[PDB]
Amino acid sequence: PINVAIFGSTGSIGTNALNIIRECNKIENVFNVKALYVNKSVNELYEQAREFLPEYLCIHDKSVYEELKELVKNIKDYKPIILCGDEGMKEICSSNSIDKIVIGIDSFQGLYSTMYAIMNNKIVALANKESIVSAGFFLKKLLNIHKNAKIIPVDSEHSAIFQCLDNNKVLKTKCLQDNFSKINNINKIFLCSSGGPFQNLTMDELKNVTSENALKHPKWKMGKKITIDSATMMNKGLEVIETHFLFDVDYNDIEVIVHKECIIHSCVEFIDKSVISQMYYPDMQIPILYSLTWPDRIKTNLKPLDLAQVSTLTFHKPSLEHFPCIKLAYQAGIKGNFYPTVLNASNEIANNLFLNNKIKYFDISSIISQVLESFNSQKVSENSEDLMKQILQIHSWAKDKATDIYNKHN
Amino acid sequence: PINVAIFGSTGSIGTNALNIIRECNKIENVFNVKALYVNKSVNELYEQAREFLPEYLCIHDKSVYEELKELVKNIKDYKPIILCGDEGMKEICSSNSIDKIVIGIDSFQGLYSTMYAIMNNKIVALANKESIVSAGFFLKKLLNIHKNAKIIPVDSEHSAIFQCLDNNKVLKTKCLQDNFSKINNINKIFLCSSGGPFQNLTMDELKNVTSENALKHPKWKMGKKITIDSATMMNKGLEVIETHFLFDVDYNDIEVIVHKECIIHSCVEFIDKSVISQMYYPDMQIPILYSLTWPDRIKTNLKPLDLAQVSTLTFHKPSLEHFPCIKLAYQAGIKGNFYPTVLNASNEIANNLFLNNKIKYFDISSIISQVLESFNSQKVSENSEDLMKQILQIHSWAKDKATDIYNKHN
Ligand SMILES: Cc1ccc([C@@H](CC(=O)N(C)O)CP(=O)(O)O)cc1
Ligand SMILES: Cc1ccc([C@@H](CC(=O)N(C)O)CP(=O)(O)O)cc1
Ligand SMILES: [Mn+2]
Ligand SMILES: [Mn+2]
Repeated sequence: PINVAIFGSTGSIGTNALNIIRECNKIENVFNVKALYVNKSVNELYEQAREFLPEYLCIHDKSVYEELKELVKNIKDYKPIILCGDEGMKEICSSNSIDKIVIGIDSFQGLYSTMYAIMNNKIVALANKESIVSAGFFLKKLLNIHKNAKIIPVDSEHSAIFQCLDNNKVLKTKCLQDNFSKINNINKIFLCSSGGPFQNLTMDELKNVTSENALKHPKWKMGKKITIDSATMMNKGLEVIETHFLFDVDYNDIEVIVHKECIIHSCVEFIDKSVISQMYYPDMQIPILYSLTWPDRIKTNLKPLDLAQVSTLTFHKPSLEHFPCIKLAYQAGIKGNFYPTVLNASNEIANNLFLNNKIKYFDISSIISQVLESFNSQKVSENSEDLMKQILQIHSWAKDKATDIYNKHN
Repeated sequence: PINVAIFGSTGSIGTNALNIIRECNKIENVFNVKALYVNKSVNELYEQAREFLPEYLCIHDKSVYEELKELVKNIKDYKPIILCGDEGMKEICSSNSIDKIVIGIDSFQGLYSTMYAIMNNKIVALANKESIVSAGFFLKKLLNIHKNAKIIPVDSEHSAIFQCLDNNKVLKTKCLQDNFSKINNINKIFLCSSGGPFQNLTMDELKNVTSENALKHPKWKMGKKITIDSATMMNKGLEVIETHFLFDVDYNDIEVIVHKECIIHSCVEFIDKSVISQMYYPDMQIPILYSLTWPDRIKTNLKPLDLAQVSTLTFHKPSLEHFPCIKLAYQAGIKGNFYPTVLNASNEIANNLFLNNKIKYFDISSIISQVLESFNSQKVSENSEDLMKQILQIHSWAKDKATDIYNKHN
């Protein structure tokens, strides 16, 4: 019986997690939902709570804390531990009654619970790629300290890559650990992408796209922020850096491939040149589930892939000209240092502006490119808490600088 | 270092095996070729011996054994143990200095070599599916007795499927053994086929196709017999049974899929419904190579898969009306008992007649169908030696029944 906590339980990853968990539990009782944690969604949490009845509830924003107790009151034969903020978050990570933590809080704020999940040597099922991109080297140092903690990727491409690996080797290492790719005989990664809605647009058509265009006909069901990143392929860029960090794969050996059917989720090339890939319908339930069952698999009632019906699969290289965010991610990644933290922060800002109709598509890459330009390598703090503050310092600087470039521009 | 013997070393899989070994040793000296064994190619063996300098040489035809000794005298700083016929074979199989045997021989002689390799607890890289199809029962019994013996599949679809498995699990069990499927969480198999050259033909065009038609559009570099089997899709049929036996997958759960680009070489659907696949250019070098390095992988100079250039992959179900051998194979296999030995032996005859323009395309399946129809289940021998005799008796009976049906035609 696997004891599980969900951070960001009402988010797209959270709901998907609870769903596959509920379906797998009907087949055979395998998961116990021990803890749910949301940012500010108290009605939604209350309804998850009545259904899954975990031991811990945790709302972050402490204003609506007393209100949550008000709703959960009205659930009979049930009284869970109710917490707030990072004190709840921490109490939860340290509970011995919990083994795996799904991190479905999905921006730089998710770093804290990831950090605390690792510090308590848990299995961390991680869907927050921003934290690996911003804090990769930090997480790597923290993992070297917490020897029994494990990051299991949930981001679907990285889960794919991870599922293409021989657990006989994986178990000799772990994600975010130097030498991972050598021990797994990995030569190269095909990092597949839906391409987003703008793949077939000309340069001129591209210049004009809006957030409304970007949000139309989602190939996956997801939040607004990553939908914009998919549109610019900043999502893929970030995932290039995430790949580098999770699997210690050089940037020369990560190739982005546009696969519009969303069936092959990514592929691994091994040192003999054999390639192994993972396929399924575009559904987040598989990668979430595998992160909770690894190194095993369990039965689901999910619809089986019908390859004949799907019939065709296609692959092409994205144009860096049309998708310059991809180039910027590689550049920042290759330069290393805190350039990735800057990439991610400036993008939080450019992303949201474009989503809110404040700038144009190419303004997104221009702003980001200028903030990267204006940053100078810093000496990397040896001390772990110094490194944290440094990362926050640079992240907050990068956001402010991006906002400044937008504000000074007509 | 990997200590390998090659049986049938001047043959197709033989020379392929030595080619990938030669290329891999140039990168990093990895394989020690311990024994070469040929039927009666004196000069070729001498030439391979000069290159790989194995400790054992063996030629089957005793008439050339003295000639061979004269030849190898001219290789400097070389004094191998030179043998002949089945005795040399068995002696090689008994050497503690040999870990893996590539079986590159067909017909009984190859089954005999397989048996002796297994009786000696070796790893057997088996590139001859007819023995699994026909003698599946016997091999399975044998592998139960010799617990440390392993069969590793070389047939490329089966290699692919094997490459798609988690060796953490594979190592708890082995191929051709009850429970392999349960232990590896395997739910279903996509068994990919090139489709051969007749996929788009109508029933009426099919009626009149010739062996000359069949031997066009060679997508892999292959011998005549398997090329005809590819055209009829009897190859895939046999391989369906091969899959049943190697991986303990029910026939209901093996789906033949026509994939004309020959990049995805087969796929495994696990019980969560996640699917894992192996891709590469159509080449027989990876599968041979993986059979020799499993559970590891080693570096090659093979041309990397360029997915963007490959660009498109296609999948459709084959029409059973057009390729009836497929149906016969499932029928024979599902019926079990010695029906697959009969299927295989009748096809041997049917295939060769069509190759030589003695019968038409639908006659192949017709002859085979009749032989299956005329065969009566026999109680299966408990005794390993009696079982082998049954298999041979039935195989000889079926060849003769098929010839007889052809003879009495018109
Ligand atoms: C609408 C939309 C479409 C697609 C995405 C992403 C989703 C993702 O990152 N997964 C599933 O792991 C895929 P991509 O960056 O290749 O376009 C997000 C939103
Ligand atoms: C010309 C030709 C083309 C293809 C084959 C076979 C080869 C095979 O079975 N491999 C390589 O494992 C593939 P299929 O039966 O799917 O057509 C044989 C001959
Ligand atoms: Mn992703
Ligand atoms: Mn094959």
